[PDB]
Amino acid sequence: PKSKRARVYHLIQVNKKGREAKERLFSNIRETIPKYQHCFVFSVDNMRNNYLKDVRHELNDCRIFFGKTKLMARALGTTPEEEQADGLHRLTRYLTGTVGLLFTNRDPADIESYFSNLSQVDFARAGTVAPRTVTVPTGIVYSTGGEVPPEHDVPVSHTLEPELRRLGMPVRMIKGKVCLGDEKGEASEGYTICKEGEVLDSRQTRLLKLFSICLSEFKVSLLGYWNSASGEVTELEAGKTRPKR
Amino acid sequence: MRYIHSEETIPVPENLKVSIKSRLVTVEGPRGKLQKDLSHIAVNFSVVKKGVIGLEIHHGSRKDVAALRTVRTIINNMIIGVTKGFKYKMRYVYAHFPINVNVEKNAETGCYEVEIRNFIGEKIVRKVVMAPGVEVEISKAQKDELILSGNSLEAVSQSAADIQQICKVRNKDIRKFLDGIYVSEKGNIV
RNA sequence: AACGCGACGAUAACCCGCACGUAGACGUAUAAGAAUAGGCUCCGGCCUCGUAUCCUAGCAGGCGAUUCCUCCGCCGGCCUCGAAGUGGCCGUCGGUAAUUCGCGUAUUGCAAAGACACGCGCGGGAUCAAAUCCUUUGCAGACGACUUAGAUGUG
RNA sequence: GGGAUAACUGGCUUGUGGCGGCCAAGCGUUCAUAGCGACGUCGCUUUUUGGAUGUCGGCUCUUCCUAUCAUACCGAAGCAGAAUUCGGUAAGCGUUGGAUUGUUCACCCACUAAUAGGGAACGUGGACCGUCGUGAGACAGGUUAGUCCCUACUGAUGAACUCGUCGCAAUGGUAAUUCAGCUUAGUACGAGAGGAACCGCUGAUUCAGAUAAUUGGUUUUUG
RNA sequence: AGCGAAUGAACUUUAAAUAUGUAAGAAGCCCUUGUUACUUAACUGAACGUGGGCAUUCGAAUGUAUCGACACUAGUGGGCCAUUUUUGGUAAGCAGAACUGGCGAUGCGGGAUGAACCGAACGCGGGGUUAAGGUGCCGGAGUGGACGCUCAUCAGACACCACAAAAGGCGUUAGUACAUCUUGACAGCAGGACGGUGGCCAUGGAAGUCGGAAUCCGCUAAGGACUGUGUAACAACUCACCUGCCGAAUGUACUAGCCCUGAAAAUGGAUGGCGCUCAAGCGU
RNA sequence: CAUCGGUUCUGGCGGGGGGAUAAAGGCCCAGGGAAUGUGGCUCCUCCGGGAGUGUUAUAGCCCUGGGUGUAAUACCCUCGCCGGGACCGAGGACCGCGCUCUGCAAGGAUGCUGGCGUAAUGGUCACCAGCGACCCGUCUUGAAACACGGACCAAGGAGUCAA
Repeated sequence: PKSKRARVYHLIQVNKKGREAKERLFSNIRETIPKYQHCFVFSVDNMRNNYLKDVRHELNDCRIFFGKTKLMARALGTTPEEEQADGLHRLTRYLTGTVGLLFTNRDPADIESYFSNLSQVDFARAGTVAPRTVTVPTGIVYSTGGEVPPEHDVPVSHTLEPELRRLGMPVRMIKGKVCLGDEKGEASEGYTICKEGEVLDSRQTRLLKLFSICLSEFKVSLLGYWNSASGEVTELEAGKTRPKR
Repeated sequence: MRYIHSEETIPVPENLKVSIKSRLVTVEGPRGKLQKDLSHIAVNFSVVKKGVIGLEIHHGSRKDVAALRTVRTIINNMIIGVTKGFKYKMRYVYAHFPINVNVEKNAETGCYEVEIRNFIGEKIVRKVVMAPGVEVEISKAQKDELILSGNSLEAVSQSAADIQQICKVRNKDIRKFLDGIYVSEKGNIV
């Protein structure tokens, strides 16, 4: 009848990918199964996934896939009766969540060593546990909120002032300078965005992202690997720890 | 289409006392008691499990199930008020004339009164009477900031809107004259 | 409100005469409030239904018993009722089938002008308490109308 | 000279042009092509340098409408302030002149908060008989056509409800308007120039109801 | 209708509807035979004479308060409205013909009321049943029954439309055609939203986002030489799009009903009034 | 008031016929099938409550055919019986048609009882009450609408007489 949302048409070139994209994903995984030998399965639970591109560029040799877990798992073949190769059903039962596949032609031990050595600093995702009581001084709020020494720190922008005020900082932009309390300083007390042990929420995570404060560690947890010749999957550490269905 | 039946569920925590006699939802908690009459809508209340209240309509319309949804939300807000309570951190800004705010417990009627002076230099003193049950304090952590704490979300929000509306600029360019008292934070006491 | 209402003050009772006795009774009986996605309660339980309750017998309702202390009614006292005003309790007195009788009812035929008392009345008479007319006043007046003052006195 | 219509409008009136093409959902003779066809756009009016008004009026008064000039209220604007513009809620309030003209408006200038628009049955105080002419007309020729009653309302009285005093209030009407000065303040704001508003106080205009202490005026008080 | 019949509204085997002309015996028919003043080549026609048959179905149905003729005797000789058909015209009005009906000379019930509407016609009475129209009250008769729709800041109310439009409605209900959907649909939350590359021309300076053109490739799960915010330029945010969490219908355009607006001035008044909201409104 | 005659309104009852010789339905018989899956089994935040499974088990259901069966009942048509109510009694020797025939409900109301004279029943006037209801004549028009005449009462007052 009536009383419904006014659907906002999107005046933009990019469109839905859809059924064609999904069947393209089946085709890609199914055709890339045969060439490679070690199909690793890995997890990235609650880390931002910018650096997957960098690890792609590093392991240019290998081929990596990451989509719908269900889509990829059934492209592999969940049921053993409809299965591309023996043991791939085991790989499917490993595939549960924030999970990616890694076709490789080279040494699994070297793969494990490199992925153990892989480690990057990152801005924290929502839901994690904060390790520090990071705060901003009562004086002028700078670009990073005081993490680097203020003498070598540029002030943060009046453009970002409204966002900080919206996300909760009692900050005021006086004389063109954004400051928590008084322009000279003192006056106020301070603003602690997050505390030690506190479960970081979306608000605090956006605060760290705006103030360029990193408190998460991008690392990939290899659940397991399947060999083509043997046709079996060997779980390692994260494989047994991470629940699967 | 005249839906035969529809239900919604409201979970209650372990530390409350909820009672609906006819339609007077009275919820009792650590901070106090909140009572609201819901006699204007047709709903059937029951206790569907140990700690979830089921509110239902039988032979009702889409408007009626919409009423069920909104009354569910109001009851949930009462539960939240009696468990955690509501806090409104209010901020005031000035350019050249510092605004003076004074809060006083008028003992008769037992109510807060907030007086605002030197708002853009007007000699008038804006006195606002405060909602019953909610408390006002001058925050010491931050400057030019007040705290409005209470149990009733409706009362605290209406009072904050009353302040933000009484402190309103007339016949001046809003782009230049930025003075006023504004809402900053809305959350729970805990 | 000149045909809406209230409170109060002050009156009109006697003598003689003479004139008549329902826009709808027939058991014209019945006080919680409040809600209707709740309520009542005796706290056991109860609620579609006032399709209920009360009352309901005697010559248009007698007489005498039998026998009952149950209701009804009248007056007093105590209090109570004010939204356009009353009921309860107690006491006196009168009546009173709950029970059970004997006396009378008729031929009014098979349904369709007497006396007394009480009031409302008028015709005169004299009785209060007043109003108006008259005179005066002039805070008033087209004319009516209105404010006063005239019976012993701050006239 | 004959014929015909007795006469007009009455859910009529307002703010957005016409012609042609392009596009066009639908419908259609059988299908968007027998063809009809809104909104837009294009071409013409329409682009390269900034007086119209004939009979009329003129004044006052009552009432009503708003399609609101001002007062009140807010929404928007490079709205710094001040001064403004547009929009809407609003009819309680008030809504003045001069020039010019046959006369009105336009325009023009003076006050003023402002000089807004209307309705009230558009509210109350000649044509033939002819005669003389037919390339056009005239006629001192005629026939001549041609209107004090009722009652609402108000005021003052008023019969009966025994006379008088003190009251209640259903109902009906209903009233206040605008400007100015001091303080805020030469402050907020502003490069300068300039320049507010709230609170509080004091006046003035108009309207309304009163009154003669004091000041003018009036003298069948004939003092 | 057919054209597996021919041919091609102008096609037709057949054949409508629909009103509209003529005939349905005894006073009628047929032919035979003759005359003629007429006519024709000619009883060829016309009239005049013969003949016959068939009177108890004399040649369909229904109706039957009769019809024909002559003579004589009064009053009248207007139109108005509407249905249908038809002709012309306008922006719309309208104008002209023919039929029929009604009023004209007609009372009565209903539409609150009435020249043009519906039913029905008339002596005086009693009883019964109906039509149009009604059954909340005025008002006699149902707050009758069944299924649904509608809440109007002057709804609507029974036999009618203009305003009016492919008109605006985040009112409500039914329905149609398409599209996604555990291969996880729409919405939401946590994120990613890259690289060549500050792409080419231009210029104080313009880096996806003041301007003209092109708008490609890698990575892809996806990411546009970019949808807005923003900077002097950056930056940064955000959009498209894509993955994680949740889990079951949706969402795009239309049709149909009921409702709002779709235009309104001036004395106070109208579904007749009161009033009515699971109606006392609307459809059956 | 009883028995009747005519018209009429309104209730109940005994039958007959027809459908698909109603369809259904009860009870059986036989075959088949299914879930909004009965019992049972397994899992299952256990007063409880779900999920899967599997065709009658500790419930049942649907489809088809047969018997009871010419079943009953609804609907329509039809043969009759009884009850309550309203309005009227027209004509006045016999005749006729008939019947249930010693007379009858058959060409029209009688029988019984009671009331009625200081009043049964009426009349006029006045008023109230329900419903209805424009002021007459003339004249015009299709019709209205205008217009003409009407202060009242009594008497007079207008198609007559000749050839």
